[PDB]
Amino acid sequence: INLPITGSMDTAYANSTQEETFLTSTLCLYYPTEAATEINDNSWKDTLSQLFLTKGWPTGSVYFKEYTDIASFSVDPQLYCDYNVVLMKYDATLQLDMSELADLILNEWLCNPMDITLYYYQQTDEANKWISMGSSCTIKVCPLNTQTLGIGCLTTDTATFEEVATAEKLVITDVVDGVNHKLDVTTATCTIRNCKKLGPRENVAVIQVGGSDVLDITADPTTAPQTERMMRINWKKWWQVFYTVVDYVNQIIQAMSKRSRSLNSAAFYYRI
Amino acid sequence: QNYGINLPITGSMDTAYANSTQEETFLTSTLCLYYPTEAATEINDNSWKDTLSQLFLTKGWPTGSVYFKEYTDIASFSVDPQLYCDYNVVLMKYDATLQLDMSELADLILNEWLCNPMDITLYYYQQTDEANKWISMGSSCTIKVCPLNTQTLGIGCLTTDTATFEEVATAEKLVITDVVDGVNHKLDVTTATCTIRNCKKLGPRENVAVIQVGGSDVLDITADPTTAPQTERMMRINWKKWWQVFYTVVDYVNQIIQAMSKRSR
Amino acid sequence: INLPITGSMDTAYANSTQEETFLTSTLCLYYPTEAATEINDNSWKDTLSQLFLTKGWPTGSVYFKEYTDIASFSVDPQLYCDYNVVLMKYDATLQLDMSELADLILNEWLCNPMDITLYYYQQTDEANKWISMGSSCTIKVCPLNTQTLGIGCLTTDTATFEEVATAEKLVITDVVDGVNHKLDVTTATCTIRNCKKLGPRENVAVIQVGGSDVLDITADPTTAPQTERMMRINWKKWWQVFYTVVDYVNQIIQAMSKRSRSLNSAAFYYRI
Amino acid sequence: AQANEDIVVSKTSLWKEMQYNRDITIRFKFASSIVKSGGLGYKWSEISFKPANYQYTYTRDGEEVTAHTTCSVNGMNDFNFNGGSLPTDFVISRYEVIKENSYVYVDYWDDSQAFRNMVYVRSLAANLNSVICTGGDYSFALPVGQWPVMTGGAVSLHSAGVTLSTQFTDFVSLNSLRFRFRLTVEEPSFSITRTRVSRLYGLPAANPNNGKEYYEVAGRFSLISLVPSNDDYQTPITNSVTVRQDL
Amino acid sequence: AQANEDIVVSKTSLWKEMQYNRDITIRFKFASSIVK
Ligand SMILES: *[C@@H]1O[C@H](CO)[C@@H](O)[C@H](O)[C@H]1NC(C)=O
Ligand SMILES: *[C@@H]1O[C@H](CO)[C@@H](O)[C@H](O)[C@H]1NC(C)=O
Ligand SMILES: *[C@@H]1O[C@H](CO)[C@@H](O)[C@H](O)[C@H]1NC(C)=O
Ligand SMILES: [Ca+2]
Ligand SMILES: [Ca+2]
Ligand SMILES: [Ca+2]
Ligand SMILES: [Ca+2]
Ligand SMILES: [Ca+2]
Ligand SMILES: [Ca+2]
Ligand SMILES: [Ca+2]
Ligand SMILES: [Ca+2]
Ligand SMILES: [Ca+2]
Repeated sequence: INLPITGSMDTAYANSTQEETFLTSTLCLYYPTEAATEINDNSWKDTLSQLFLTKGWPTGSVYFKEYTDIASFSVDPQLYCDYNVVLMKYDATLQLDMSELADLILNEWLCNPMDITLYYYQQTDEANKWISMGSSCTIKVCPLNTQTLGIGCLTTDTATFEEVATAEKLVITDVVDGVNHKLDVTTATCTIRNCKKLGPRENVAVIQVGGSDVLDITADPTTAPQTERMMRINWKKWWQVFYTVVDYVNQIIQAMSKRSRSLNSAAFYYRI
Repeated sequence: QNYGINLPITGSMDTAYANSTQEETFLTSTLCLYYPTEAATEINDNSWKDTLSQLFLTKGWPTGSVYFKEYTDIASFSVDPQLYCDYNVVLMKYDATLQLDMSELADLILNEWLCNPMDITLYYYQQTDEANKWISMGSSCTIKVCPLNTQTLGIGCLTTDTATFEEVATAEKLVITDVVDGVNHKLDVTTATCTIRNCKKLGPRENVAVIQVGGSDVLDITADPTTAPQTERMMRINWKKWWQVFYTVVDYVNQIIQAMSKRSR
Repeated sequence: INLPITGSMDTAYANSTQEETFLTSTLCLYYPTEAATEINDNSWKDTLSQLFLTKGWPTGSVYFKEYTDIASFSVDPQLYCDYNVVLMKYDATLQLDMSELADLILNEWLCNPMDITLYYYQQTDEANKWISMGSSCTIKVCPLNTQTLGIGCLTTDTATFEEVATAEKLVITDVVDGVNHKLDVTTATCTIRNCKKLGPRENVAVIQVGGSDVLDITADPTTAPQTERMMRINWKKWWQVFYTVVDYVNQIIQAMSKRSRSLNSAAFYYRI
Repeated sequence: AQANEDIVVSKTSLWKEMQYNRDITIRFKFASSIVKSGGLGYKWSEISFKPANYQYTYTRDGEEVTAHTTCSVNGMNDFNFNGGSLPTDFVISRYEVIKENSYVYVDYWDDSQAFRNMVYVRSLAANLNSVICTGGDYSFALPVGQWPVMTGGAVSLHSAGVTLSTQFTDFVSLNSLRFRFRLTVEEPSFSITRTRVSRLYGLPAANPNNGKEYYEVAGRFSLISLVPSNDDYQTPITNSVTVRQDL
Repeated sequence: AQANEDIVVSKTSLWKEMQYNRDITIRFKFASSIVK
């Protein structure tokens, strides 16, 4: 809506919408297979549901969705719930991967497809990036000068191109804005899309179960922020993690806010 | 620019009728046809897409705005339809053995659902209003349901013996299940092959347009057997070929896209 | 004291209580064995005392207390001084342990005992926790339902319990507040106490000698704060560490403040 | 909450619905019936189970609690082994074995407040742990020749549903709690030595205890019963039986 | 009035007096004991 809103400061603070949003909303955890393994129980989901029931969340509102690997989850993450929590392990060798995952699910993207062979694309602003999904993506790019020739590369020799990904399941590529790039991608296994970063997704909450804060959501090397739905735990087991998430779910949902844009299951909008 | 809020908009009746948005919505929007494999089979040509696009050009739709997306059959398209364009047209063949399939498909695409997930093993669900349904997709869905009573026991079924359950679906690729509202139902589903989702029907999706190529109007979108509507974007045609169908779609694309309105969401 | 205090913004700033609080207070360092090992000197304590003498702390006011390891210190710590500094080595294999140590010493706990055999306990608020100390603590918990039976566990078969600790010297445990848990503990080797987290302990100061800031005192995942008396250093020797501490001891004790609660030599008060 | 709680969920003038939540140590024991046919001694008639009582006294958390347990079996399979029609071949007309299709019932009773006037019970449920019942070695004492020994047999008892029952005996009658157990066949098999039978799962009905005093299993039970408000009422326990006078 | 009714002729806080009027098919059998 384009119209303006008006209000006052004398009006009174209405009652707590908690204990009704719990009844009229859904909660969905995304846990690693490591947790199910360390637990080695076939009723922990019902256990956590019965626990949440004391926090107010009714039975049929809590859901659990196993994801085997951060990368396997990064391959087209499908979040369709009203309140999503993600438990994310820490691995230095997967730092940029679990940062791109955050950058993708925490924020809201509007994506057009890309036809590499027929056309040649560029980036316009500091939020127009190229996100590539698939099982093994190996991307290479050649910048082009004003007169549609190569710069440090040749339009025909795919070996002269500049590699930016090497069998990565999810990549977020930011190139210089203003120049046209010729791409080479393993299109048989991967799809690449030209996406624009919109305002944030307030429906999801990342929880780094392990080491120090590393996630740099913003691509620019000046902000290095830390938003509110981005937490950090120190862990040796998983039942403690889950009991903690349960005992402090109200703080989590107070740190989150239901979406404004539209209903969508994917992590990104499609507009052709 | 206030999002998530609904405010009163004012107007008048002496304002003048602004210019036509047609011939500009075409340039700044995309169209997408969904045709069956039968049509390309009958055609037997490898340039008919370029031909139709060059024809569309005369109606104002430029080259890189029109798209064609093929599907082998009605149920194979019913499996997770991804209609992601600014204008969607869906050609649909008529077969008495598939009336329910191509009514469920219509009910699914013409309308904009709000779908939450489901976990059968743990929870026992119920439908609250006349718009809450359970849509299951996949390659072969086989769904059975047992109503339950006030004390969490069965009604003509045993909570343990799955055979006693009542079969509503038998190897369907897409099912839209509506059960009695107010009674907790326990389910059994072939979750290995199908995913089921508790979906509330919101207002319609004005971005799609179904075109029934053959027989009379059959689509009973509304589950309630009282309305039996026929919307403006539910079209019908008689066919003995497919080139005539495509020429007709082209020559009358303007009325089609006047019957279709871009989404709200 | 229930009574109020009054004051004014016109009065004058008194002289520095530094150079007198030093004299009438004691300082105590807690260094690891590794330090004295890398040093291989037998008079480094008298050396550091003679150095502190320049900063104002008199001869018999500084003290040093060795601790072989973080966990061996975590086993019933006893901080009995007026200004404590702790030097803590970083190790990703000990992150939660040296965060629990922080949570224990930086804060001020009011602890009651626990009788697992005769009773089944529960946490009331987000400040009640269960802290367990000893040589090898293996803690398992079965949550309970309204009729005092098990939820995803069998009230007798201890294998079906949920493991939150595995051979740990110091465990700090938070469970879903509002339900009764049946516990299993290695009571022969560990004592467990139901402890409430009061206002913080301003007498101690942790100094992480190595890696980035990871200590999450607050068990809730949303806050992850960094107090003033939680410092960090980057190191390659220990003499430089100690010279830095001696050179910047004024800032440390300005970041610290003497206690108000009571006189107590343990890391937790006891109220039965 | 204590491990041995007792709570009141409703109380009228004379009656009251009392909730009980208590831990128990079921120490039970099988008992076998061996009937040997006449003649020389080479033919046995039946080797079956008999419901077996066992009363003990164990220690609660600072209390001494007397108990009474009664083990029984249902749905056992009747096998048999006949190697010849002559009076000198070793034959067993019918002997009983336990497998999946069978069940093991255990009636339990204590001197506690829960079982003092229990005639009505709802909200019944229990958490029991699983155990392993292993058979022993029974030497068929033949008159002359060799001495076959039925040795082996292991089977794991797993918790199952719970109900009520009545333990009848020549001394006491007890309105008792009935714990069921299902069976999963284990690796140790039972075999008659010096015979053409071996490697068959189950438990033998000759020496199930394996020279043990009992089979121990700990549990917890939770119920709600009707007890008169006055804590002085008593329901008849003892008996004086003269049944089967015709027998 | 049915054949297998169930009525509540009174009701206190816990107990209740109920009336039951029901049809039945007694399929009984003797058994003899011979001794030789
Ligand atoms: C608002 O909160 C107050 C304080 O708890 C309560 O008395 C009142 O009934 C509430 N009103 C509504 C409409 O929830
Ligand atoms: C609207 O249509 C009229 C008549 O064709 C034309 O004169 C006018 O310029 C149009 N408006 C605009 C803004 O071009
Ligand atoms: C505080 O410092 C000033 C400046 O050195 C000094 O003159 C004054 O005497 C000091 N106060 C007292 C109480 O000595
Ligand atoms: Ca990546
Ligand atoms: Ca190059
Ligand atoms: Ca860029
Ligand atoms: Ca169908
Ligand atoms: Ca049935
Ligand atoms: Ca319905
Ligand atoms: Ca620890
Ligand atoms: Ca368990
Ligand atoms: Ca807690």
